[PDB]
Amino acid sequence: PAVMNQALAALLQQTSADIQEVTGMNRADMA
Amino acid sequence: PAVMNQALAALLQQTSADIQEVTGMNRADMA
Amino acid sequence: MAETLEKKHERIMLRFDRAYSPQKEVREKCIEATRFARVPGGQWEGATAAG
Amino acid sequence: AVGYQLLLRMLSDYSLEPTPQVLSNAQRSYDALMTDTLVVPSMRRRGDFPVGQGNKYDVFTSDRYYPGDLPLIDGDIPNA
Amino acid sequence: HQFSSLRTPTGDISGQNKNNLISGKATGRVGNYITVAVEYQQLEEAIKLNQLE
Amino acid sequence: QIPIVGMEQIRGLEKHWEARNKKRPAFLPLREVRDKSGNIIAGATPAGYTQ
Amino acid sequence: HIPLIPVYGKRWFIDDIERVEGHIAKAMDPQRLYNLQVSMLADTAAQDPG
Amino acid sequence: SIDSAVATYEGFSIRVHKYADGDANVQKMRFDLLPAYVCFNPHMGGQFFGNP
Repeated sequence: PAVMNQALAALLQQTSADIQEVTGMNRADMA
Repeated sequence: PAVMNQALAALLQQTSADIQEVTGMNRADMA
Repeated sequence: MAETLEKKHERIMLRFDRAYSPQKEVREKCIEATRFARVPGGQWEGATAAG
Repeated sequence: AVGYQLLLRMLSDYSLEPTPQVLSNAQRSYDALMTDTLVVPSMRRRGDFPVGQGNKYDVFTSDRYYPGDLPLIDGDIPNA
Repeated sequence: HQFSSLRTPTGDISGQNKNNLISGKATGRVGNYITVAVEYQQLEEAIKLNQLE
Repeated sequence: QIPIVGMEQIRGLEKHWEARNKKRPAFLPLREVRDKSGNIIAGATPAGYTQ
Repeated sequence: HIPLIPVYGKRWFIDDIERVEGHIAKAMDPQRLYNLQVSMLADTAAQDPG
Repeated sequence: SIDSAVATYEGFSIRVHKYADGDANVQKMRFDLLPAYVCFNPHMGGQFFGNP
């Protein structure tokens, strides 16, 4: 049966985290 | 199928931690 | 006395060279940092065409 | 080495057959010949590899990265 | 480094030659040690050597 | 990782292995390992992979 | 006076030369190593899907 | 990596490229356009002339 290589899963997780990370005294904390 | 070597993952984690670490009485604590 | 205006200009040029010579490698780092932080493709500059 | 190789290559001309001792001698001579001319190549860097700040590179030059990329072959002959 | 120039009515240098980057160096070398040594007995310091410095 | 094969084991079939990631082949062809007398000593699988 | 007013982030005098620093210089190497790691993972993963 | 721009002339777009030759020290430009034609039904057109 079909398999999922670990590189693809790692890339999925890393890209998902990086999208949220890059795209963002109380007012100054807001983006 | 493709694989992810341990060195690349270790470098990814280490660089991600170091970027946040290097780039930063109440006023003195702020960067 | 440097009566002529031409005699006053090469002195200014020499002073410009003397002021530019020491502070040359620091401003390079400053400009590189600004470019690395703001220019969209500036983080890969120096190896843009590589293959 | 050359003599043993030639001798092994021209035995069937006279309808004969080698012997184990001659084979061992030929193998040893061939190994000795190959040892002298052996060269082990080294792997150069990719060309998109960053050079650390400790090398004191300059924005003046392209030393910010390792060389060996062969870029910018643009010109005429379009559709590229 | 030292160079040479060309003269052309329009700047066409397709078939001419170009300056090549010959690099030379100046080599320096070390010499020999300059050594001065003195020697004396312990008793000489005990009874005879004064104002050594 | 890169598979390792013999020259006589893949000769004439390189085009199928070159495009195994763009096309969707049902299978991949390869030959067996044979000695100087024509006898089969190993299967059609690749010998190994790099680390 | 000269009407030029300079502004510095961090300024020091080390060897007859004034040296300045901002907030980006110290993190150039880890960032451009992270980028290379991401690219080298991406192409390698895209090489052999199944 | 060649400087280029787009021009317009009665609803038709033409791409202009500007580049130069290094050793010969000559500059040049070029304009291009790529057309395509179809013929849907030949029974819906032709040539007409005055009849006697």
